[PDB]
Amino acid sequence: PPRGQYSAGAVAGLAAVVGFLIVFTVVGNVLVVIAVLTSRALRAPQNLFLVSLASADILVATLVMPFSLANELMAYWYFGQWWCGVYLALDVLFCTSSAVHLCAISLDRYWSVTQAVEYNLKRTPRRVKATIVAVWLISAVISFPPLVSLAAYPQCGLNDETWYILSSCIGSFFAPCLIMGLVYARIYRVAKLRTGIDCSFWNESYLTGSRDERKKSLLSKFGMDEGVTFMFIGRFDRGQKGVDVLLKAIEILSSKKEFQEMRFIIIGKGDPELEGWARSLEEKHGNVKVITEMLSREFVRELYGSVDFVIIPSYFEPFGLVALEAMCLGAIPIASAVGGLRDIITNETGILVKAGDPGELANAILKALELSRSDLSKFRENCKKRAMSFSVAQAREKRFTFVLAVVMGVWVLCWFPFFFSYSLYGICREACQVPGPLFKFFFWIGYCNSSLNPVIYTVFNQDFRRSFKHILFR
Amino acid sequence: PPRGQYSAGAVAGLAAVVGFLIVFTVVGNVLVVIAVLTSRALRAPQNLFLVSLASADILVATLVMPFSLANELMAYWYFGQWWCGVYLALDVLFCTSSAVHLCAISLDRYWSVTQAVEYNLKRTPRRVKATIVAVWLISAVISFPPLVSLYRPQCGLNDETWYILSSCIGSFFAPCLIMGLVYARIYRVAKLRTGIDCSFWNESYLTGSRDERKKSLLSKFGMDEGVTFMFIGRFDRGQKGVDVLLKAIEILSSKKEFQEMRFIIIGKGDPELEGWARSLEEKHGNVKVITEMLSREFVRELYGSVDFVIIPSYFEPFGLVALEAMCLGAIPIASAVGGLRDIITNETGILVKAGDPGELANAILKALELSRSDLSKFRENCKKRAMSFSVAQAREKRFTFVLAVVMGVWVLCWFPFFFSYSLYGICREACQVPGPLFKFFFWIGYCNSSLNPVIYTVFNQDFRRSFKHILF
Ligand SMILES: CC(C)CCC[C@@H](C)[C@H]1CC[C@H]2[C@@H]3CC=C4C[C@@H](O)CC[C@]4(C)[C@H]3CC[C@]12C
Ligand SMILES: CC(C)CCC[C@@H](C)[C@H]1CC[C@H]2[C@@H]3CC=C4C[C@@H](O)CC[C@]4(C)[C@H]3CC[C@]12C
Ligand SMILES: CCS(=O)(=O)N1CCC[C@@H]2CN3CCc4cc(OC)ccc4[C@H]3C[C@@H]21
Ligand SMILES: CCS(=O)(=O)N1CCC[C@@H]2CN3CCc4cc(OC)ccc4[C@H]3C[C@@H]21
Ligand SMILES: CCCCCCCC/C=C\CCCCCCCC(=O)O
Ligand SMILES: CCCCCCCC/C=C\CCCCCCCC(=O)O
Repeated sequence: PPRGQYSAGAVAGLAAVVGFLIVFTVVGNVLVVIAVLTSRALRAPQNLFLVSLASADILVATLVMPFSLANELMAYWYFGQWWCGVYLALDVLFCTSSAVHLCAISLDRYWSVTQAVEYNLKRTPRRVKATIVAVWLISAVISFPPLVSLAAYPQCGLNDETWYILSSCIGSFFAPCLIMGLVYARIYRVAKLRTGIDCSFWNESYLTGSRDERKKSLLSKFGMDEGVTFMFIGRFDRGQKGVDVLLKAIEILSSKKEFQEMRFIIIGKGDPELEGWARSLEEKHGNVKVITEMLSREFVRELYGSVDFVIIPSYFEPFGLVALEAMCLGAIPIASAVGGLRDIITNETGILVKAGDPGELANAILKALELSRSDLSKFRENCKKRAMSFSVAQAREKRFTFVLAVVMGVWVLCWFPFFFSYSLYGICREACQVPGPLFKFFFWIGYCNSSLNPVIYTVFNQDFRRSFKHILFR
Repeated sequence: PPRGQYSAGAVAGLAAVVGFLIVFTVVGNVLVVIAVLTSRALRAPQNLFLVSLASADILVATLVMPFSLANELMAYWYFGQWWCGVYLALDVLFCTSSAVHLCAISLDRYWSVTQAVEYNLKRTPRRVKATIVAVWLISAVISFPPLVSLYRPQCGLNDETWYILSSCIGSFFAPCLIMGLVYARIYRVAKLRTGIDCSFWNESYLTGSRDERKKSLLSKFGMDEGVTFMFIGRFDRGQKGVDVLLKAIEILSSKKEFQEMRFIIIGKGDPELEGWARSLEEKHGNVKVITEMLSREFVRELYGSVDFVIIPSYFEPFGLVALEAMCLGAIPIASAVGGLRDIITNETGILVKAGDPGELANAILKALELSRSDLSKFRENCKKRAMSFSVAQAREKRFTFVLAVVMGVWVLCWFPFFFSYSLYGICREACQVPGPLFKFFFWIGYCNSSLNPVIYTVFNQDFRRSFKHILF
C-alpha cells in the first residue's frame, strides 16, 4: 500500500468540510430547481437555464467532488480504470457546461432588452429546452470526453499534452469568459441608455382636479378654446424624433375642416430651420402653440394630465420613455411602430402609425378626434395600467440581469486561479509550475463555486428568498 | 549558499504581480486619504478612521510586502538582523492595527446607534484623532507582547506554542468576536425603520398647485377656504397630545379668529377623547374628525395641501411625522420635546411647550397671523431643513453598511492563514497545512490591503463621487 500524506485527524477534518460542502451544494441547488419550478415569479421559461445550471452543480457535488477528495486522501485511485475515465470526463464536462450556461444566459438577457418584441415570442419552454440541449452538446464537444484519461497502485490523471492543456483552457474557460464579458459589456451600455422611468414622479398624485378641468385650465393658460389637444416634446430633428413628420401632417390637417376642433402643443429647440417652420404655423394658425423653451419636468407632467393625445413620431426610438411617462398621466399615445414604442403600445393603449409618412399620422389624428367625442375615461385607464405594468416588469427584469452578472463574476473569480495556473503549466511547464498544494486548493475554490449560486439568489433576489423561506421555514 | 524554488521567469512574474499589487494598494488607499480630507460628504469625523486604516494598508504595501516576496524568492534573509526584527514587528502590527481599527469603527457605529444624539456631539475630529492614537497604541500592546516576549540567515517568527496561540486570539479571533457581537447589536436596531422614506415623502411627486390642492381638499369636506391645520396619529391622553389640541380648539372657538381656521384632526382609539372630538365636529362644521385608517399616499397629499401640521406631543424621541410633513411643505406647530426640538428651529417652524392649550392656541393664533402674508419661504425652509436630516441619516446608514462589508471582507482574507497558524500551534506537523498553501494564505491577507478602496467605490456613492472628482 502507498504511504498517505494525511494523518487520521486531517482525513476526518477534510472529509467533514468536503462532506459539509457536498451536502450544502446539493440541498441549495435542489432548492433552486424547486424555486424555479414552484414560484409564480420564477416560473418563466428562460429560468430553466438556472434549473439546468443547478444540476451541473448537484452532479459535481455527488459524482466528482467525493472522488477528488478520496483520491487525494488515499494517495491513489481506488475506484478502477472505468470510473477513472467517467470521473475525469464529467469533472471537465460539468465545469464546461457552467461556462457555456453562463454564455447562453448572458445572450438571453442581451436579446430580451435589445430585441424585446421579437425575442420574447421565442422565450418558450420548448425553445429553451432546445438551447439547454444545445449547451449540453456544445459542452460535450468542447470537453470532448472520449480522450481525457492517462500502474502498480493506480493513479487517475488527465492527458498531459501541451496542445490539449491549452485547447481545453480556451474552450472551457478563456473563450466562454470572452463571450460573457463582451455580452455583459453590451448589456451595461443598453442599461445605461435605456434608464427606467421615475415611477413616483410620473403619477396624478394630485387627486384634487378633474381631467376636463385641468385641460380647460391648460388651454386657457396658453390662449385657446376647449378642444381635442395634441402634444409633442423632444429634439427638433429630421434624423430621429421626427418633428418634420408632425409639422407636415399639420399642413395636411390645416387644409381640412376638422382643424378648428384640434389644438396642438409642439415643444423643442433642436433645428433652427424646423423651429422656423413650427413658429410659422403658430403665426398662421391659432390652434398651434409652439414652445421652443426648455420646460422643467414639473411643467411636462402638467401637460400630460391635460392633453388627450401625445404624438411621438420617432424614426428611431429604442426605449420610448415619453410614451410611458405620458401614459401614466392619461395621455393616449400616437406613436410610430418603431423600437420601444412597438413593445409598449397595444390596441387598447394607443395608435401605432408608420414612421416617416405624414399622411399616416394625419389620418390617425382624425381617428383620434373620432374617438374623442365618446367616453375616453376607460381608454385612459388602460394606458395608466400598461405604463405601470411595463415599467415594473422592466425594473424587475433589469434587476434579475444584475444578479446573473454576480453569478457570472463569482464563477470567473472562483475558476480563474486554477485556469490561470493550468494554462501556465501548459505553456512553460516546469519553469512556471504552481506548487501541488496551491494548484489543489485552486480547483477546490472552483468546486466551492457550485454551492454559491443558491446563496447569490437568496441574497440578491426576493423571489428565490421567499421560495427558500417557504420550503425551509413553516 | 541556498538557491530558491523560483526560476528566473517565476521571480520576474511574481515581482511584477506583487509590484502591480503594491502600486495598486498605494494609489488606491492614497485616494481614500484625499477623499475623506476634501469631500464634504466624507467631512464627518468618523471617516478619519479610514485615513488611518488607508495609512496602515499603504505601510503594508511599502514596508512589509516587498520584503515578504524578496525573502521568499531569495530562499533566505539578505537584509540583516535589524531589518528582520522591524519587518516582523511591523508585519504583525499592521495586521493587528487593521483588526483593532475595525473594533474602533464597529464600536463607533454602536455608540452612533445606541446613544443617538448625546454621543453624536461627542464625535469630534480632535476626539476621533485621539481614538486613532488609542487604537495604534493598543495594537502595539497586542503585536508586541506585554510579557516582554521575544519575536525571534533566516527571518522566522517566534515558534513557541503559546506565543502562536495567544497571538492568533489577540490579533484575529478576539477582534473577530468584537466585530461580530457589536454588529449583531447594530442590525438589531436597524429593524426600527426610523428612516424617512424620502423616495416617497417629496412634494416633487405631487402634481398641481398647492393652493388648488388645499382648495379641492376643503371642497371634498364641503368647507370654505381657510388656514388648514392637521393632527395625525392615534387618540390617547399621553404621547400624541390630542387632549392639548382639543382643549386648545376650545380657547379659539371662543374667539372671532376660529372662523378663518379650518381643522383636519385624525385620531383613533379610546372613545373619551374621540367623543370630545366628534362633539367639536358636530358643534363646528369647521372641524373634521377622521377615525378610519388613512392610506400612506393620502397623508402625503394632506401634508402637501394643508398649511400647518400640529404635533402637540409630550414625548417624541424621533419626530418623523414632522420630517414627513416638512418634506411635503407643511409648516409644523410642535412642542419642543425630544426630537421635534432637535428638528424644528426658529426659521423652520413654531416650537411651544407641551401640556399648555393656551400656548398652543396662541401658536395657532400666531400661525393665522403668519398665513395672511406669503408663507412660501417658510415651506421652502421646511423642505430644506428636513431633507438635510434625511441625507444625514442615509449617509450614516450607508457608512454602517459599507463598513460591515469591509469587516466581512477582512475576516475572509485573514481566516485561511489565522486558522492555519492556530492549527499548527496545536498539532504542528500532524495538522500543518502545506508550505506553499500557508504562504499563499498570508498573501490573500496582504491582498486585503488593496480591496478597501474597491469596496468604497462599489458600495459608497460619496467615495465613488470623490474618486471621480480626483481622477476624472
Ligand atoms: C460553502 C463553502 C464556502 C465552504 C468552504 C470549504 C473550504 C474551506 C474547503 C473545502 C475543500 C477544502 C480543501 C480540500 C483539499 C485540500 C488539499 C490539502 O493539501 C490542503 C487543504 C485543501 C486545499 C482544502 C482547503 C479548504 C477547502 C477548500
Ligand atoms: C490586483 C490584486 C488584487 C492581484 C492579486 C495578487 C495575487 C494574485 C498574488 C499576490 C502575491 C502572490 C503569491 C506570492 C507567493 C506565492 C508562493 C509560491 O509558492 C506560489 C505562488 C504564490 C502563492 C503567489 C500567488 C499569487 C499572489 C497571491
Ligand atoms: C490533481 C489532478 S488534475 O489537476 O489534473 N484534475 C483532475 C481532478 C480534478 C481537477 C479539477 N478539475 C476542474 C475542471 C477542469 C476543467 C478543465 O478544463 C477542460 C481541465 C481540468 C479540470 C479539472 C481537472 C483537475
Ligand atoms: C512563513 C513565515 S511566518 O509564518 O512566521 N510569517 C513571517 C512573514 C509574514 C507572515 C504573515 N504575517 C501576517 C500578520 C501576522 C499576524 C500574526 O498575529 C499576531 C501572526 C503572524 C502574522 C504574520 C507572520 C508570517
Ligand atoms: C476557530 C475557527 C472555527 C472553525 C470552524 C470553521 C473552519 C472551516 C474551514 C476550514 C476547515 C478545513 C479543515 C481543516 C481541519 C482538519 C482537521 C484537523 O485539523 O485535524
Ligand atoms: C485575493 C487573492 C488573489 C487570489 C488569486 C489567485 C491567482 C494566482 C494564480 C496563479 C499564480 C501563478 C504563479 C506562477 C508562478 C509560480 C511558479 C513556481 O512556483 O515556480
